[PDB]
Amino acid sequence: IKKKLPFRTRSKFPRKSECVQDCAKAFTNGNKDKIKDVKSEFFSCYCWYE
Amino acid sequence: QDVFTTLVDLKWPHTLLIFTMSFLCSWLLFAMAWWLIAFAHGDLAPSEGTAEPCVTSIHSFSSAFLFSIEVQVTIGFGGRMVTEECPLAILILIVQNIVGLMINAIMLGCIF
Amino acid sequence: SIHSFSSAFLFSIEVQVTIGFGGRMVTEECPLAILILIVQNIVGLMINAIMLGCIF
Repeated sequence: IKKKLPFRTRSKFPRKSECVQDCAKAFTNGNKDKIKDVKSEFFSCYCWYE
Repeated sequence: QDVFTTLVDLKWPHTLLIFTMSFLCSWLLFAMAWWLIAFAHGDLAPSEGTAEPCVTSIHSFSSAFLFSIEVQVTIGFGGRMVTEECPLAILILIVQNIVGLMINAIMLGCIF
Repeated sequence: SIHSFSSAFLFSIEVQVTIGFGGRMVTEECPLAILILIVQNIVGLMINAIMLGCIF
């Protein structure tokens, strides 16, 4: 399932690693393993997880 | 050999055609350079995420062409940017900036 | 995102040629970076103008 990252990322176009960790904090209580995909966006990026 | 006198002496549609063709040729040549570097680094193959690209988000020749336009005209959208991974990208960035300033200056002086 | 001298070199290229990719950008933390940004922009416009006029 897909959500937008709630808040502004520390980097303009965050890297896949940056996005997976941001999604982990936002939606999986920091558990990176449950984040199944990421899509970089401007000061934001989209999160895919179960 | 008196090439700049010819370039000034061309009638205005001819001069505009020369300068837009020179800018387009420089953009396409360095687009080919960026695309070749991105292939040779493996950035064109989809990858999970261990390695970092020379230039971010270069997925095809269209990305390389947009990036070459961005660096030469210094717009710099930043979706595709040079990283510190391969020094060949840094060298090509230096060369493209130098020749972009050079041919921009040549065109600028000719039509002045 | 200044991690080495390569990041500083790419950033110096970005600010002087005004490409500005924005992965490495000046923040408001230390004013010395602001002063160096001002100085680099001034001398970049200056030497760009000098070269431009010379080859004109």
